[PDB]
Amino acid sequence: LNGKVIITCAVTGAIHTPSMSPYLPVSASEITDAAIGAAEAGAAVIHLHARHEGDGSPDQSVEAFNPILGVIKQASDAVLNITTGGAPTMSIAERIQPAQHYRPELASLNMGTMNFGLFPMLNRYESQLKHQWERNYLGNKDIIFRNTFGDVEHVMTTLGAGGTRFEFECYDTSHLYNLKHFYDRGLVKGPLFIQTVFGLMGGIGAHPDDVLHMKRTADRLFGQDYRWSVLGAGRNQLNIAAMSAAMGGHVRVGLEDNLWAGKGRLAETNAQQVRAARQIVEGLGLEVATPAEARELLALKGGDQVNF
Amino acid sequence: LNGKVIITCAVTGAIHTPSMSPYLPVSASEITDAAIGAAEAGAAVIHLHARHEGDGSPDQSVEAFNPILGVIKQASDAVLNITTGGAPTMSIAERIQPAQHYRPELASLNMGTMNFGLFPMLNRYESQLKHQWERNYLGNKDIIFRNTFGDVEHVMTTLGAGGTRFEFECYDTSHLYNLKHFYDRGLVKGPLFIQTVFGLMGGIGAHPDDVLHMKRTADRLFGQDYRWSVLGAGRNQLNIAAMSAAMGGHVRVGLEDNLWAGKGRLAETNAQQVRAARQIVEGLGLEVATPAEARELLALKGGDQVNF
Amino acid sequence: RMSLNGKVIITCAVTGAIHTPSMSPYLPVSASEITDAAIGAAEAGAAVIHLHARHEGDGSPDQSVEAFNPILGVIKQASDAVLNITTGGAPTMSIAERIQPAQHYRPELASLNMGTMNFGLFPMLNRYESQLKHQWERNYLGNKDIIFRNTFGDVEHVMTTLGAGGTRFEFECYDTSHLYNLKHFYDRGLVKGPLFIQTVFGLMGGIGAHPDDVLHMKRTADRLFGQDYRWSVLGAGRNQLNIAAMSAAMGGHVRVGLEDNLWAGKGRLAETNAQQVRAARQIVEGLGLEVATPAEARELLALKGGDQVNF
Amino acid sequence: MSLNGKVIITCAVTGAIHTPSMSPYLPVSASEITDAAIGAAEAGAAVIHLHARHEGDGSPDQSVEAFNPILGVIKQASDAVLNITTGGAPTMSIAERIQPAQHYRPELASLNMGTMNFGLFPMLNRYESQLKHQWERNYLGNKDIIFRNTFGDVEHVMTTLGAGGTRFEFECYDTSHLYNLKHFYDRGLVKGPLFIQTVFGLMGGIGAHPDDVLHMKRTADRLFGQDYRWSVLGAGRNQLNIAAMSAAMGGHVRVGLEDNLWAGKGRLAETNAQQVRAARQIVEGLGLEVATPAEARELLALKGGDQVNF
Ligand SMILES: CC(C)(COP(=O)(O)OP(=O)(O)OC[C@H]1O[C@@H](n2cnc3c(N)ncnc32)[C@H](O)[C@@H]1OP(=O)(O)O)[C@@H](O)C(=O)NCCC(=O)NCCS
Ligand SMILES: CC(C)(COP(=O)(O)OP(=O)(O)OC[C@H]1O[C@@H](n2cnc3c(N)ncnc32)[C@H](O)[C@@H]1OP(=O)(O)O)[C@@H](O)C(=O)NCCC(=O)NCCS
Ligand SMILES: [Zn+2]
Ligand SMILES: [Zn+2]
Ligand SMILES: [Zn+2]
Ligand SMILES: [Zn+2]
Repeated sequence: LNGKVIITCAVTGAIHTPSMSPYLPVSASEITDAAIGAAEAGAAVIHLHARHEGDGSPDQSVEAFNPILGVIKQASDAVLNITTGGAPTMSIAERIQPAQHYRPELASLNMGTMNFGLFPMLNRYESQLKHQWERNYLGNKDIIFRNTFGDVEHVMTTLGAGGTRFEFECYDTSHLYNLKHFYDRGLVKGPLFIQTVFGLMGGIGAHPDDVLHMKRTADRLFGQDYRWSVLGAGRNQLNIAAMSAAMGGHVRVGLEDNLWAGKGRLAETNAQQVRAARQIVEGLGLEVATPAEARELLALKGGDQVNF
Repeated sequence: LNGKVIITCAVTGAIHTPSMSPYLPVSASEITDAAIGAAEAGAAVIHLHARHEGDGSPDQSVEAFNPILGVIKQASDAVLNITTGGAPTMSIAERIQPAQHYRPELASLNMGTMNFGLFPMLNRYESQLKHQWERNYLGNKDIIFRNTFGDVEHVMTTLGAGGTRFEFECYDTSHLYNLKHFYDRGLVKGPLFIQTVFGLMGGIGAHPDDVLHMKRTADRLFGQDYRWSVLGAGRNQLNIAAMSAAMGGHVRVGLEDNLWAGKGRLAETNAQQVRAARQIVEGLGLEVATPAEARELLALKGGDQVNF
Repeated sequence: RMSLNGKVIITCAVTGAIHTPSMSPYLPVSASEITDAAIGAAEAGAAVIHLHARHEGDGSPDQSVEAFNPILGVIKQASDAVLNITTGGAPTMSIAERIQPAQHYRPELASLNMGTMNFGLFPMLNRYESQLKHQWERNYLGNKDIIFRNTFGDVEHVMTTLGAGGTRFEFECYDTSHLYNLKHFYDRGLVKGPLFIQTVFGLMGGIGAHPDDVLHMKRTADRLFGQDYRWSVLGAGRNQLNIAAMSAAMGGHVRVGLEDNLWAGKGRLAETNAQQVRAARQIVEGLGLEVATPAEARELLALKGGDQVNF
Repeated sequence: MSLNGKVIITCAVTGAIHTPSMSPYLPVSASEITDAAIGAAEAGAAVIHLHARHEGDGSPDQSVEAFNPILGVIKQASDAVLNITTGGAPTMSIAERIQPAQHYRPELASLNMGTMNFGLFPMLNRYESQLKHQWERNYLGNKDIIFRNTFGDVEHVMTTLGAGGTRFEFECYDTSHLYNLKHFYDRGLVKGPLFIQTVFGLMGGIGAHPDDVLHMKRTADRLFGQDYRWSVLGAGRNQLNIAAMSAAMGGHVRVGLEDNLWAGKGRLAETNAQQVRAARQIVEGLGLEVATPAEARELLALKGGDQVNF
């Protein structure tokens, strides 16, 4: 398993909105097409949100995932990673239900309460927004992404009972320290899949110093008992992916995180970003991990042990 | 102004509770004695909270500061820094009122929403808590210390109109990036008094790498247009103060931040921690800044241009 | 500006002086093997070729002026790549021997090593000692007392002597002190910006190849030189592509070549220098960046031009 | 646990880099050096780092005989650990440099971990006009000083001096010296706990920026883990800033006129003890305590002050 790089592809998310790009997957069949194409391009893990087909807004209901999860599983042995973040305005009670019902191999777990600033995107996109909800959502200066110590404890206990393991989303140093508290108490066992998230307004930035700081903090707190993945938001996506691959870590791409393929060019598919990451990985002389290798690296329960 | 180190003394705060130490100042006269003693020991800035005299709980009313501010000002020319943090469970609308009414030279300004974990303190102190409010407060696993982007913009505009400048409390990298957003928009003007806070549960830790990361980030984001202060929580108080003093920064001590004088000994006065910091500063060949020197370094309006 | 944003210079160091012929049949030795290696690497995308020469009989380092005569003109006739002539030679050599090729040929670019250091080749004994066919290889790799001499007076001498010929330098910095040494000379005005600073990772006697080492060298160069430098990196051995990727992702330039790394991948020796250039180019293009042309490298590095050399 | 919070102060009383014309307070004669050492120990320095000088012209003297009126005198007056240089002056050969530590078998000797340039000529801008001695001008003006410490040299010193029970203070002037030490440590030529001194601010070595300090510390942490004790040396005006960083980070500190001639703004340091007192004030201001010689011997695993050949 040495020299295997796990590519996670986050195909749609809840931060970008449909008016920002006609390539953002919205319908259930657009999301499954995107996931299947990304897995076939080399993504061992697919990170999934759902959306209302009517207006494209985030949909975190249990039923929203039924036409998504089984469809991808019939076509691909990729590891399906179900969000517990949903949209950052949502409550824990709403957010936990899909992963709780579907008992996936992986679920995201956001490790601290934070501001979430989407209003930067309002300068670029205000003129082309076709839905009022996009204007209100992106303009909201009071978004709080809630993940208290009690909330995280509750998600760890509830979802852990179903065999689900977590992608721990850490947006700044404090989230690694928060994770260390739960690790020391034994509420999660290794190996920890720790994803350091760079470049979001409200989180740490995407400077090389930020990347090395999160890596050296994770090394110190968890030593050998974790696997490192990175998420570089927006135009930082491939720079930070290349840093991680070169440093022994794993890589997240996807239109959830970055709508662009180059300067003034939108990415047309999730698979396209997977191919770019795979080109970097193979250029390093490394190899992209298969789903089976990702399951071994992350000690996952298996694609035949889920509730879909 | 070269080689002057500003010592801020935070005399009581809202995180420690009275059952933890008989030396924690509770009454107005205890708080004013503490402030005057700290300033005479060499603290140029006194950072102030108030408490209910009955049960010692945090009191962020305008009236609670009335027997405090004028008494200190009559005895000392120290810069009085009024909290806008209050207790981390409080709303912005409650927290803003003292600084809004009294128009101080300096007020704290917390730069991001974050978890605040006090339940660790339950390990050492649970057996000696005298008040039920202390059990409920310390045991609360769902504390959200709220400071959204809209919140912070509101405090900046409202208090800046009274001539108040801020001590920007930055508990992790994202808070420096948050501050950069407002600085770039012109909502606060330099020199920025940036206090990097280490070792709180919910914030960055107190490792030397954590200190350098915050310093390097502030240097890159703000260049020469800021003044750096550190707060090392608990047992980290003097180590981190010494790092800052040796690196051209400023220092915060006080029983708000650390109840201890050494292993197994409570600090009896705020002044005693000021004296320890002053011993480090003078050992380095530096000098402790006077209040007038702090006002020049921080571009403050003056101790007699306040509403008390 | 626009024409140079996102352009990554690939330097290819085709043979060097550290690896020895017994270590790989693909190490270029003869003048024509070296020119073939340089031309193929340039055609694969290397804008700069970094050059040493070797004795054709035993493959040992040859830093005579004559050794470069069948090399430089041949490559220039076939490629417009910038030719970077070593002033390092082998680390056992004196300044008086090392300076003569660049002094004579007046290249656009010459390496300039920025500090005296131990140079340990004995890490190569474990893998290679038994297969060494030449006694000179055994004596060289086993030498525990190699001093790679680059005193303050030496570096000043080389700066003055080669600078008079219009040659600009690739400043080879093997640890923090070499950046500080360069800052001393920059402050005295003995070299002018933009400084082409190459930070070298993983050599025994130099800094290692840990990611922290890379960031430390980058941060130090940023603080000392601000905007007035161009950053390149070199990772020894299996660190070569990892460190090239870090630099490309951070706004720097990259060096590959069999002078630095004999491998193409896991369990696979590199058959050509071009192969390593293609791997670096795949990383650069995967990032959405582009490989710089020789003309772009000349502009980025403020070089005198391929028509202004003595060959 | 009883050694928790103890900070070793080493005092380097004269060295070989500063020269007599730079300061009348730089110790030169044997009795000036012993007075300086005893005063520094009494101020709280648990280790004294020693060089000797020719009494006639003040130039570095690394002969065995030069230490004869020094080592026994200090030992009679103080139980401080005596650390004998094997660096001498940076122009000297290994064979000259090794002889005092080989003969006297000290508890501690310096061990410089890599070959490097040594730039003294910046000191000419400040001090050129007051230089009395021809040797001072030609030494400080020499742009070609190579402080030689090859891999072969270091191996030879480790083997020879280790046979006398001497343990080393590994002087690391840049990252590569830590990596060089890691090579010998992995080969078993030195055993822990390694006493690793990171030297900041010399021309030819790493600078004295806070980034340099944390970089050297995080490198030593990664390469040696728990099996080392950290000391710092900040050259010149960085002396107390870098000492304070180390004390606040769990390390130990070196002061002395070997490293810094100054006390403050335009004020020469009058004694070594004065710099020990400043370091001690920082240590005690942190709530830590200065280590005694016995505590330094335990922290550094030294053979004892009665196990030396003087
Ligand atoms: C560093 C050095 C000692 C390494 O020599 P080496 O032993 O041949 O090479 P490395 O150990 O670094 O890498 C080869 C190993 O990594 C593997 N490897 C190489 N490239 C790889 C890749 N892209 N992906 C995965 N593995 C790779 C090989 O399979 C081999 O594995 P093995 O050790 O299990 O057999 C030597 O190459 C060197 O000194 N280079 C610098 C020379 C120099 O100084 N040049 C001048 C600079 S100024
Ligand atoms: C580093 C070195 C070049 C400094 O030389 P220096 O000029 O005598 O000393 P510095 O410049 O560092 O400090 C003196 C200057 O800073 C000021 N200064 C020094 N200490 C100060 C202090 N504690 N507070 C305030 N100012 C101070 C002085 O007033 C003077 O200012 P000025 O330049 O405006 O006149 C030289 O002392 C040296 O090399 N020391 C190390 C020697 C050595 O190698 N030892 C063995 C190492 S293994
Ligand atoms: Zn998501
Ligand atoms: Zn407060
Ligand atoms: Zn070369
Ligand atoms: Zn010495």
